[PDB]
Amino acid sequence: SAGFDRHITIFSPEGRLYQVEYAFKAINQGGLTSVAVRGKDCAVIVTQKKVPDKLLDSSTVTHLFKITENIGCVMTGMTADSRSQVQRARYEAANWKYKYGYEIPVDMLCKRIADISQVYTQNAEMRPLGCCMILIGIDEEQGPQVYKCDPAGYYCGFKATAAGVKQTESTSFLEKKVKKKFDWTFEQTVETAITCLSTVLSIDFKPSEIEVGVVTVENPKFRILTEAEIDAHLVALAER
Amino acid sequence: IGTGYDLSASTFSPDGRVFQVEYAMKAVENSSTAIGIRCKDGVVFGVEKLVLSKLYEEGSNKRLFNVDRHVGMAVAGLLADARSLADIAREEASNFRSNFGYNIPLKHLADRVAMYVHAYTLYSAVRPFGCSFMLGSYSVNDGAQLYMIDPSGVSYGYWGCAIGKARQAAKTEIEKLQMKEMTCRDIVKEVAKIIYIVHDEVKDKAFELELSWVGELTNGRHEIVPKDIREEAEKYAKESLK
Amino acid sequence: SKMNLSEEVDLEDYVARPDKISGADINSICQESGMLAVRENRYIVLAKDFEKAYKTVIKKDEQEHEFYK
Amino acid sequence: ELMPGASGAEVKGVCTEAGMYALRERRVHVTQEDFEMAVAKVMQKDSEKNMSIKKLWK
Amino acid sequence: ERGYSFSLTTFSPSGKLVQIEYALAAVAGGAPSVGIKAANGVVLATEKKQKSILYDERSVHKVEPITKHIGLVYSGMGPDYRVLVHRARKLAQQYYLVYQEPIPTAQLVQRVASVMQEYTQSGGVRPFGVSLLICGWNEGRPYLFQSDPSGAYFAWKATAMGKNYVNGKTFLEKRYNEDLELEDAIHTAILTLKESFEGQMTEDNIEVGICNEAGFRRLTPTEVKDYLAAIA
Amino acid sequence: RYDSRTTIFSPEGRLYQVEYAMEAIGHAGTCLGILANDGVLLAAERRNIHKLLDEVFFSEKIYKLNEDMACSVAGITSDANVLTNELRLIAQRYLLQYQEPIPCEQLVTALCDIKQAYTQFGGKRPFGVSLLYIGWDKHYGFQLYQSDPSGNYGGWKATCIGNNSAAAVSMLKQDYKEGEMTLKSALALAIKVLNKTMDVSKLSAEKVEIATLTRENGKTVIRVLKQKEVEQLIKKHEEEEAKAEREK
Repeated sequence: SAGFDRHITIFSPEGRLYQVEYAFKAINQGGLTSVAVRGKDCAVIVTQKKVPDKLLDSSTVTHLFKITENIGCVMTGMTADSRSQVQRARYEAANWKYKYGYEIPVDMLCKRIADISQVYTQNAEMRPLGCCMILIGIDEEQGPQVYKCDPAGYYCGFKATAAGVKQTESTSFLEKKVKKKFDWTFEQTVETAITCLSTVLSIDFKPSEIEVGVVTVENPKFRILTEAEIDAHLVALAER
Repeated sequence: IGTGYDLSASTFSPDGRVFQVEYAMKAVENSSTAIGIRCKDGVVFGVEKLVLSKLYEEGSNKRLFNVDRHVGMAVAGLLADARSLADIAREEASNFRSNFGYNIPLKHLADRVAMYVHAYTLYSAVRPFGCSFMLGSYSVNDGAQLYMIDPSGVSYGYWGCAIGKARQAAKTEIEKLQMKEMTCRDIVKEVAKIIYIVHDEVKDKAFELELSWVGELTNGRHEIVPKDIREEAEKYAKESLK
Repeated sequence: SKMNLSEEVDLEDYVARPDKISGADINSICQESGMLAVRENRYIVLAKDFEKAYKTVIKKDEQEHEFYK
Repeated sequence: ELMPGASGAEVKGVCTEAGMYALRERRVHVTQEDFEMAVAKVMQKDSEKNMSIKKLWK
Repeated sequence: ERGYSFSLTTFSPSGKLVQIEYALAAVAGGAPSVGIKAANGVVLATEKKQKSILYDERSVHKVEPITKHIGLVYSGMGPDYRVLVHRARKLAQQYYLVYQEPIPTAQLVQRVASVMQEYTQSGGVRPFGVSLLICGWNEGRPYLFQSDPSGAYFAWKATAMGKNYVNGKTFLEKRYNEDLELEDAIHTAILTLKESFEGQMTEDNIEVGICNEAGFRRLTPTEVKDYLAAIA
Repeated sequence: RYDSRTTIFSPEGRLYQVEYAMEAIGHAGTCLGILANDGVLLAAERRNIHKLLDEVFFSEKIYKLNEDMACSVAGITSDANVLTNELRLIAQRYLLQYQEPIPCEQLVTALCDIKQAYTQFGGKRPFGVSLLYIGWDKHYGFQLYQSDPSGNYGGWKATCIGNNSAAAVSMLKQDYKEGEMTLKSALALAIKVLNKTMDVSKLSAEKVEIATLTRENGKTVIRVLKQKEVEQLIKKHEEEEAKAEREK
């Protein structure tokens, strides 16, 4: 029955790899939560910020990073694992640019990093980097993409996704929003993401507890939403 | 208690946590207390070094390394682990200088060393570095930064932080201190008195105080506090501790 | 049979749904239907509480991580 | 010949099941078809459903 | 029997390696998939059903082409299937480079089975939790093979592995005939998916691919919807 | 206990992992080979033909290795394929180095050395495969060798390995006239053995896999019995059995 949860490379009866699910729970162990939503020509990622004390430099506690000039990323889970994962992603993106001479698409980047994670989960020489990944970007002839990678090596495209402690409730709220079949303009995408986080946390957050990154077709550069712009967006949402 | 899952650093727990990293956390928490504060134009460091026997020479087990000419190094935990970490950080800074031709930014050096200490966390044939260390630097075109990297591999930027058995106490005592305005002169005294109050005399006595800083006051160069400034800081600590 | 009249609910369609449910599960579905009818205070079951009972009994919640399938 | 590796108890069970197949149709005689279905019913056993497991060995 | 269900290099006293059987059990718990060899071609189908319609179904594909005439479908893990796809593509391209000729599906199945079994050689690496279905057309003959985590490879007139594989196999053996046509083969594959699909297959809920004298092509969602309407 | 990795020794001296590799062959399909005066053959059982196997194949159990070499396999499929590939590799390497077809003894010893190396050291599970090599050479004419997962081998004139191999070989040795069997008598004996050793009252030609090696006119020809040929052989045997039982 049990006792097979010790080694990553050990298949339990009924073919269940426990250690992978243990890493999936280590993702929630980070204590945070993030969501990503994609519109017709925009893709917004927004994550919660917890600051135990003003003693920290808030400019260096960012949880969303920049893989390339036009591909953004946000992650949750073990933060050191997250930083290693973004370092590997940047390496892979630049190496792809070198080898093939054009910018890495989001789908292929997620595929390659998920292949890396699968190789990690296949041999017992690694701990499988227990941190989730969410990438956003724009590709010609396809539009915006939102892509999620997990320590299991599973990657998929998402019209809107989530990660963290509130995975299930955020996904349910996003389901409720998506089944209404609405266009999701840029402002309304950001609004829906912020409302998702607020309702799933029930905090009605102050604007200083959030970082947002968006990518649009008119602004392919992965722009991190500064304090003034997030203030505008969420105060307008509060008044709207 | 996590028995059966804490024997290796590559095995997760049902709660989803690597217990070897938490045990390194505990090892750091059971060590001496070191603090650092970043002034307007530089950073300063303070260490509560416990002299375990009077037989040791003054300055034995120097806990304030200097990774680069402009980069400080304050550590806590295992001294051997700390020396190995300082050595690999020095190697990383030297490689950065050799390849890129200019001084390594403190944020980039902290990122690289945190990546390395993480690489020593997720294996099974190695053990996580059981020491938390501080990083401080001052650049005229970049500014002054402070970074705390623990065996978990995380590298956050702190205004001024502490590591050791007096973590929470030094947090509370440094919160009331307003930090952003003054320079090293009006912060070394504060660091000295904080270190002298957090230390407990009834148990774990016989400690000596050592300070280091980097900034334009020393032309962006990390070095030990000069003897005159050290003794005036000690005098301020004595008068303030009454 | 001992139940109250079901006001013309698609019992045959409920049967036609492919679900690996035992006779105990069917008894549970009917029992849940009765409980819901009592809770909302109406003696004649209709498709709403019968459907809610069906979802409750045969839930078969998995949540299984996607990499398995 | 239709009962390869069948114990004597299974042979008696085959006789009994053929008799019951006769009984169900409210007859008293037993035909060859009755014995054939009795052999099929008594000796019925669960095989390896998964062909992949069964093809582990050459 | 417990002490021998932990390593891939130790024989159980009675039978054989238990980790291989456990990987096969992982395969059996995957998404149902069927493959049918018609007289003129081969078809393979699988269900893409997943909760949270937020998921972009076009992003990933369970039916992928290896070369101009070889396609494959899995039943089990996703990432292991992706790794198997990469390895199979590499082997096919190596064979093409050395022989300057499209790789016959039999040789591809042998090489990919060797690749999967090479992960069963030693401990510290786990066997792939994925069973493959290989469809191909060459020498005027459609071929259908199944590759196993154990490295065993065998041919199949019409099979169905994954979840509810036993009922699918019973249905196929009650439905499949050697003189089947490609369109009726696709119809039978879709019906085999349907009987255990649990949720009214849509144009995107299932993914099918066909292979014939004109090579292997994964069917577009429009043709899948047309076939679904025809079956109804 | 001493049932850990194969590189362990029981206090009584037994190699338990090797022993389990031995006993594992009893789960494999039954295959046998008989040495006749002017020919050799390999008879094997197709244990797994459910309803829908393509039969796109030349032989599953029997594997041809060289223009003079053929063998039957019995064990795990993966180890079977690996061992057959290595057999082809070593045979062709000998052909390249010496410009001569490899002797049966030399090739069998090479494979058995590989198998022993897989149980001698390295912490690797031994090949759970037993082989029946068929071939001809100028050194000893027609030879039959039975391999072994332990890395041993033996020269035989009649040998059966697989399920019910003990009873099959016992009756075979009870009913073998050494030095006075042609190909036809050997084929009839093999059919009778497969009848007595398989769990079917009337075995079908599909479940039977027979390949014959015969040297004639300067060259050795390896052919598997066609469906019509094997059907004719089994029907000849069943009418012979009917004649035997009516005479009794």
